Amino acid sequence: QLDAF
Amino acid sequence: MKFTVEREHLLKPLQQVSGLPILGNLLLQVADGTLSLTGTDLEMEMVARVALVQPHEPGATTVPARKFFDICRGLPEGAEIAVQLEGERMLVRSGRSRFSLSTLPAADFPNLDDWQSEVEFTLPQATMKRLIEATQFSMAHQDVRYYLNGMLFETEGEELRTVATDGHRLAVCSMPIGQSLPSHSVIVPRKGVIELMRMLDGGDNPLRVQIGSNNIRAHVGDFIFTSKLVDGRFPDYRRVLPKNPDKHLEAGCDLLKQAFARAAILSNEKFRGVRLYVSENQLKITANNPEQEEAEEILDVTYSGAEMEIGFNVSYVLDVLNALKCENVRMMLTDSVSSVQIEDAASQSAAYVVMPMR
Amino acid sequence: MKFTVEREHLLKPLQQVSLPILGNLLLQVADGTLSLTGTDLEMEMVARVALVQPHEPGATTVPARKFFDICRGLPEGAEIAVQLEGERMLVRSGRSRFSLSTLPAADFPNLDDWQSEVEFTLPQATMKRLIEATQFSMAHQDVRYYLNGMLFETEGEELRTVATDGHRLAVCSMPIGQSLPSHSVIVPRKGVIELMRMLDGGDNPLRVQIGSNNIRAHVGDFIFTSKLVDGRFPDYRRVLPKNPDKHLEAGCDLLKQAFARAAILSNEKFRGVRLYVSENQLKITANNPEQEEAEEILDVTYSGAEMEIGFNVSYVLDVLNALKCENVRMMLTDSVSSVQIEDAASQSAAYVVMPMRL
Ligand SMILES: [Ca+2]
Ligand SMILES: [Ca+2]
Ligand SMILES: [Ca+2]
Ligand SMILES: [Ca+2]
Ligand SMILES: [Ca+2]
Ligand SMILES: [Ca+2]
Ligand SMILES: [Ca+2]
Repeated sequence: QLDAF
Repeated sequence: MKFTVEREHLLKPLQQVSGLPILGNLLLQVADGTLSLTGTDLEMEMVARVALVQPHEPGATTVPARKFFDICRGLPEGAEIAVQLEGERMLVRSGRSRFSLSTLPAADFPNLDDWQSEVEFTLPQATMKRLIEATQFSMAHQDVRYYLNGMLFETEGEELRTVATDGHRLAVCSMPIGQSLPSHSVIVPRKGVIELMRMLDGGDNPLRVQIGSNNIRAHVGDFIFTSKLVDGRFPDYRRVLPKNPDKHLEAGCDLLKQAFARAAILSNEKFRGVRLYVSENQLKITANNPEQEEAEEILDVTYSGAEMEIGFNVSYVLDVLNALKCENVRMMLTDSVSSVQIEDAASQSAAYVVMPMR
Repeated sequence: MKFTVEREHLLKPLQQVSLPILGNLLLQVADGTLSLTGTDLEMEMVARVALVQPHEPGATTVPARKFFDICRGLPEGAEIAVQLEGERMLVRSGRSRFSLSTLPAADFPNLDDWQSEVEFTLPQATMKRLIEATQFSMAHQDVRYYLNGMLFETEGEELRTVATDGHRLAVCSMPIGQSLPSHSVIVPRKGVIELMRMLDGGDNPLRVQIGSNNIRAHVGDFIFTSKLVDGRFPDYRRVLPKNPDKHLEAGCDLLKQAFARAAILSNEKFRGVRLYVSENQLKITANNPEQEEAEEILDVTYSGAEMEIGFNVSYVLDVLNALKCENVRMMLTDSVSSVQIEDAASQSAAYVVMPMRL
């Protein structure tokens, strides 16, 4: 899972 | 303190305000022909005003909120409820039903600090409902970044905007309110968001909003809600929205949702990963788990861009599709390692961003 | 093993049949029939589905929840094609494909073989009535293990259910128009619940077979089998009050609402309320350790001697909710004796609540 900010 | 009121006039107010022992009590005040009912948790406060058309006497007390509500709700339709403070007890009488409740002194009931309104506007109840329901599901739950546990309310131009995000997914919704607004943003704690939603009811009464440096207040009908705001630096949704997500896919919302929901059954129970294969007018969704079980869904969609594959947490995608109460969804893609933007094909008023899984 | 079946023809059977293999369903295709079996080693459900499309015999086991969730997740009226492939079960419908793990049918456990000793047929509605009337009074996880279930007793031409948690008791008796041996067995509470859930409200007769250590219920396409609880049950005849000569009659709902309001100010743990009965009048009082007080006065039918009696209000409210009738009979003796409660219009169900000294 990647982060938005 | 004495008042006699119809059950039907107490019920809704009691329910609204009922949502250190004295925090478990409601403050009741009879003053100038009005009964005021107040509930608080020190962070937020709900006040309801009820006109007294029958003979009444001034004074104030506090009484156990849940018990008082349960008694009132338990009485028959059309009941008249006579209330009087006698000694240190509050007497409640209706028909031949009688109740004596404990009290704590009104003087002990806590107040929020005084504050000044800096920003004010009015808007339809339906607009506030739309703003909250479009984004609420994307707020964080118990994140150490406390400000993500709430909801951003932003004014810009003539629009009121809500933003919610937990770092992995984001929701933004903007609605015109027809008034020149200052550019301003505040963060409402999740409990405050829940309360603001609860107070709507769905009639025609407009909402009046006042925003101070550390508080928000909402007036609807004969109810006033006040909450403390959350301090901190909320992320900028403009940095989260893909800069140019020019691969556009359109599909039926419910068809797409049910396909994801079936594929989800065979995704990892913890990581919930699914893979999307986008190609000319086709989407393939796959899922597999540690037990080597596999799902595959193929759907027709409208897509004319380049082929690509991308992985997502299926729960996040389902959350968006469930929040989109519409016929057709648009998915706006960039590449396999960038976020996807998802919207109602027929409205730009809300946008959703989901970060991919590697 | 191969079969193709409409979604809806699988859903009700799957609902009914729902160590890792206990989490699987046994699927068997034989002689034009798909059979599905679930078990927890204590009880077992077998559902049969007629196969109108081409099929191939064989048997396997598949994860129950996942298979159920996939089937219900497919569109209404979808055709579901199932075949074995290696160690996997393939499920296909439209362009939705699923590959599930299997465990060998050979490993699916069986209940011990047994002989039927007592048998009878009755309408499903009669069994439903018998169970619903008493189910709420069964104990949960009591050390007295024989209370964690329901007595089924045959006598003359009637079937009777009895349930007790060692504090309050429920009994229901219904004639079933067959001469029966005098016999009684204890059905485990989970078994009672599953039996109840198998009764679909329809016109299929229920066939019951009772063995020394097992019970079986047959309705239409479904067969339920459970172990009995091997123990001695209390005798309900000794719990019913001897000659309760003081009958109070009142509307069920009015009585229930009066008790429900009074209960608000009763002791949270022990729930004691006091009754004062006089000529055509009932007064109910409650108080709690905070010295809060409730009083209810209502018109009833009563002509006996004046008396007072206390009861656990939760137990009384449970009875009044179970009764769901127009009028209730409370059969009283004195302040130191139990009360028997009935539908004023029927002696078929009776409920006993102990007296409290308040
Ligand atoms: Ca006062
Ligand atoms: Ca927007
Ligand atoms: Ca996957
Ligand atoms: Ca079972
Ligand atoms: Ca259909
Ligand atoms: Ca018998
Ligand atoms: Ca029929």
